[PDB]
Amino acid sequence: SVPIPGIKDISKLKFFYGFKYLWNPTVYNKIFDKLDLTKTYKHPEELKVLDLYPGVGIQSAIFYNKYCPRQYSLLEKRSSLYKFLNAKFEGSPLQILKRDPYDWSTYSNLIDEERIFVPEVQSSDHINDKFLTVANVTGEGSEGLIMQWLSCIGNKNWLYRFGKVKMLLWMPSTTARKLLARPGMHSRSKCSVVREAFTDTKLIAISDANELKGFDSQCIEEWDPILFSAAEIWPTKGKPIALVEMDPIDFDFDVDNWDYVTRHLMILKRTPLNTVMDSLGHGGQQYFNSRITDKDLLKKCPIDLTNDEFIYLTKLFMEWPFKPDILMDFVDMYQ
Amino acid sequence: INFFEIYNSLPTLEEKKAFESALNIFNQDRQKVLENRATEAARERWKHDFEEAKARGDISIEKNLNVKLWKWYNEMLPLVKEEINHCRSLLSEKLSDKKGLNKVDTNRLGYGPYLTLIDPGKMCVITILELLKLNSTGGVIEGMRTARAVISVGKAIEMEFRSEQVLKSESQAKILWPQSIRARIGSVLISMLIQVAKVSVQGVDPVTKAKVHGEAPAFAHGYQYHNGSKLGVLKIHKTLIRQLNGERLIASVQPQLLPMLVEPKPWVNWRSGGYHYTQSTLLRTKDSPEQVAYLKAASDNGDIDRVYDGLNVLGRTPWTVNRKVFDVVSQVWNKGEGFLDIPGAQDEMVLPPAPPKNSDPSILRAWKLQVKTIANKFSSDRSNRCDTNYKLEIARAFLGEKLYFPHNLDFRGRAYPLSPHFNHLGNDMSRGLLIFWHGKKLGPSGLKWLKIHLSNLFGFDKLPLKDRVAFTESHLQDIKDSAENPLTGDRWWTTADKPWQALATCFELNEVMKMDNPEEFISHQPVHQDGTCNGLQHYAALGGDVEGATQVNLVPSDKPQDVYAHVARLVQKRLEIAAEKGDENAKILKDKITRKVVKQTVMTNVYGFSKYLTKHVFSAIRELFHSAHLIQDWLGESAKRISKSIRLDVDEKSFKNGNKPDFMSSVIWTTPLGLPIVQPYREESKKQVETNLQTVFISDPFAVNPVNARRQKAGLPPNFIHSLDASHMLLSAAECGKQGLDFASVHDSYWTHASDIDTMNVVLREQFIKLHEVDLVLRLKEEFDQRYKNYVKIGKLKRSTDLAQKIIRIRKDLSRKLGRSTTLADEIYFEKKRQELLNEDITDLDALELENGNSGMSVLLPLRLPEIPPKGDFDVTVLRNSQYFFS
DNA sequence: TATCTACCGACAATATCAATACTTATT
DNA sequence: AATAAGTATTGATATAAGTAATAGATA
Repeated sequence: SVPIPGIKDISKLKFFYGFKYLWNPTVYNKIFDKLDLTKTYKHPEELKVLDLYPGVGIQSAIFYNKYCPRQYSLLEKRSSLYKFLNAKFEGSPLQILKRDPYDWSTYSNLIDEERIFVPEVQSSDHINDKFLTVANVTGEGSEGLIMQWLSCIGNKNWLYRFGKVKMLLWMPSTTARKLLARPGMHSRSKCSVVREAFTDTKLIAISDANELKGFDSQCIEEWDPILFSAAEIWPTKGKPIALVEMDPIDFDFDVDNWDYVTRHLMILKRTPLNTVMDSLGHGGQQYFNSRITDKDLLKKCPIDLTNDEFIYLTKLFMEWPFKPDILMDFVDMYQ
Repeated sequence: INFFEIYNSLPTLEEKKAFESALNIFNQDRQKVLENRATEAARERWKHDFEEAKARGDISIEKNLNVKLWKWYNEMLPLVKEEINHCRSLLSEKLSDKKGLNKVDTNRLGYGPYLTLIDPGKMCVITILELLKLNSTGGVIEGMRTARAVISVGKAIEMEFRSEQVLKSESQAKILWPQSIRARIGSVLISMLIQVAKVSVQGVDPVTKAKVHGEAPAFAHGYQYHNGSKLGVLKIHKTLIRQLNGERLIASVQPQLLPMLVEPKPWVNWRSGGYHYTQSTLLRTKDSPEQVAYLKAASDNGDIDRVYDGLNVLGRTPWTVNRKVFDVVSQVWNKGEGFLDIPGAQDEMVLPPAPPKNSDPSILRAWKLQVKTIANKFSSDRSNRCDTNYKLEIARAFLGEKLYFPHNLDFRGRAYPLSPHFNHLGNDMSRGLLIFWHGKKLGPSGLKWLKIHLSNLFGFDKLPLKDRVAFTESHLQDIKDSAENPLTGDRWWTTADKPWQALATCFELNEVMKMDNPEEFISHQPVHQDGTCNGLQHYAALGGDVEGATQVNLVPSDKPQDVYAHVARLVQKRLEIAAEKGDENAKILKDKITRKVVKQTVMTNVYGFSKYLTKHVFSAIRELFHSAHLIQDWLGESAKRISKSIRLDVDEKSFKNGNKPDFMSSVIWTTPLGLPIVQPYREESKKQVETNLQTVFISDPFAVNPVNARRQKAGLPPNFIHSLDASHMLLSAAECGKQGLDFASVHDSYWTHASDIDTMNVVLREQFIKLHEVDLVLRLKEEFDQRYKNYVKIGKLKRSTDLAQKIIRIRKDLSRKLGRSTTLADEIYFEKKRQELLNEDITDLDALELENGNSGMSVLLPLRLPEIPPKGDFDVTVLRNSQYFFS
């Protein structure tokens, strides 16, 4: 029974680097009822949780008191936040570690070298039921971290080498709107195509009622996200935050060529395919016109393309005898 | 034939003068051919190649690219003249109405009048050439940036039109197109070139592995994300890259500015001089309008006559390619292995095996970085090899004849040769290739100077002249081996600091050694004489420093003293004490520190895991030259004050914010020779102008721009020192040219014959005196006080007050009648201009009295430059005897 | 006093999209 | 004489994805 920190304690913490942490226990009860984690984690008494950016550490205490896992590793580096977490959760079955979530080495050292946190590798058909990852990447500047972690799902090399590890990610509402955009919407970019190809992702809770107007109406009906006020986020200044449950899925395309094609097509996400295929290589439009026998697809802008059409285009790209080199796509600045 | 051999053959000087006189006449026609415009030369050459090849047959030989270019031109010309016709079909409509909202409304009506100004074939040749020149630039791997390309093509068309206009005006006896029109015109032309340029390419399909061929566009317009911000690029097909990075590139893209074969036209005004037919300006930099405006005014006054004298002596020196060195470099080039600086021919880049995709992100990131490094090195070597081949082609063409390099000035005033590709101011190989056309008997002094020259080249210039001569004598057998067998032997010359020049001098010395009487031998080899860090010598002279002057050899000494070594010793002691203190940064890096690192940091300072080195080197140099540090502080402070000053007349209600005036004043000063210098550090404001291919993020140079105060302050000291260096060089060049010396200056070094060095040395010292007998910091402060007289500065209220005449100056309250006091009227008028709290008139005048009795407010001080630092006593005229002043 | 926090300049370019000013088309 | 409409133009934001770089006074 880890003692949960309240609003009294977490008000003395002056620095947060820009991160916002929900502190209301009732909203956490609603969220953990909505997730019903005991449906995918049948034996919670053996689950291993890796908490990145725990911050105030209320979600962690509530998770432990509700499910009582086997090992709960809190990777908190921030000085004042580490001080609070280690002064409040001393002697408790939580594991507070002072290691930077951002650094890649942190995982390699912890999982492999120090062996403090050792997950269980599982197959790639079901969600890993012995390893669950939780993260609060809420800082307005720490958006590249989410994208890198999504790329890791495609590469199966960071933590997704232990199977299909489910992630519970707090993130700005603008980030969740970028990711959860559906074909043709306004916020549809390559991050959303990456999410669509690699993940099955639901919006579990949002911190503003006037933010849900940026998501898909049908998707908002299916998800039914919990709504709570900004009076329960502690740092009461910044933008709204959004909780996102993210389960990896299977994919059978070439991630390198798909990355190239998707990144170069979503530049001109409003130009029809009649004229946007020359940005891929020399003679790209002639080739993709002689090849695409669906003369209707040739009219859809890359913002209207689903992921399956993107995989189709990368399949055509990899059959192109004169395709460019996807390695020499950088800008040589030493020049 | 080899004209140089015939010239050397002639026994008597009168006969040589007669032959040279004949040579000028015979070379006039060839010079006219050399100055042929790019459009005419390129079109004639590739068309001729295509016509000849058609008869010979089709093959992928040296002229294959020329044939492709002529085909592209022929099938692109109809497109552009059809565009012109379609522009005229609506340009005579005279009715601007609700028309096609994109293709004719604003775009075609805008550039319509600009396509007609020049014939279409010229535009086709210009776009083809200007895209070929931009291969592998701007960071793109095998292409260019689209903004640079569209602007280069539009600007080349503008320059061709204005050249045509100048020629028409001389024969019969917008103005400057905006950036938007340049961009739009260039994009329109390159679009057509993109859509007619085809190249045949091979490839092996993955589904069937059948070797298949097909046509593909030679250029493509795409984008690339760099650091998360897309830029549009134009990629060139690899089939074309093989021929752009090829030995025959010079045939396709010839160099318009080559060394002339006839004496350059003397500079008589800023716009006339140099090339006989090509017309060139007196300033290399055309980006800044203000610099050209001041240069034009100064030229009109005629006060830069001394600058012309120096430039004309610098330009009238005849050179000739060093055939002996040329053969060795040509042999090494043909061999293909990597030599001292030559990279060595490489077919394709070899990348290390890719790591498994499942490897953790750090491993992948490292691999990506390594791939970037390998690609950068490969592109670097290809660029270097191409530049070398181009330079050797120019050298081979001019091997027999005598060539002259006309010179130009930069904003600071440094002189640069007009011909960029091949000149004596380039790399070590380029310097080695060139030698003086005129041969002067060595004499007693010359032999010693040639030996000391070789010693200097090998890097032993610290030692006294006797030691340097001793070194050459001791290595006489090595010199013989290097000259007799340049490559098959031990290659001792390769170990030299400047190997190509060392080889050239080795050849010269070897010839001398075979002569019973060395003095009779006539040497064409130029000998380089330079002072150790010219800037420090100037700082010492301006300051009057005594401790500093000794280090720079201002005061005569038996043993030459080098600043670099003394500062290195001091900073070494400083690091030693730092290490004793307890920091490990000094200890780990003590061994690594060498003379070169100090030479580079000191050179940058005076001319522009460890951070201890930069601070310590600056601290040591500051202590060594305290007066110089004081002058640098004064220059920086003056630049900052000028940057914050606001001109009274230019201030009006035009400002976007009434209380936030823009700062448009840039430091401007006059060189002792009279050349005006205008620091061009403005704040660019870029915008997306719409073109056919894309919207390019370009900046307008005509747009007046607030001055970049930070760069102004960081640039006064180095630019002032560069101006003094250029002044000393132009004075000594004028004097040497008057005395009859062939003077060549490579900014740091002054070159002449070995038999003239002594002579030149005298001149050098003398001109230094003639430059520093007058207090230059004081003259600069007086010029600043005159030019920045009626300016006003914005000031905060966090520091103390300096004087007691501001409180009445800002008000302009006192009656000013019966005298022209419209300045009082003008200063008050500016306050009217400044937008104080007013609907009425006297509300900011009576407020400052509470500030005059202060209260925090952005006050209007008068611009007052500080007083010059105390000048340490040092008679510069003791320099007439320092035999190591320049050495 | 000895690590904690702050200085975003290379978002050193460009596509797209919402908001702000400059012509109008009937009664 | 209305009253909505349009467009021409400008300013904002997102883009990719190891986060370059320094200190700064303070906990």
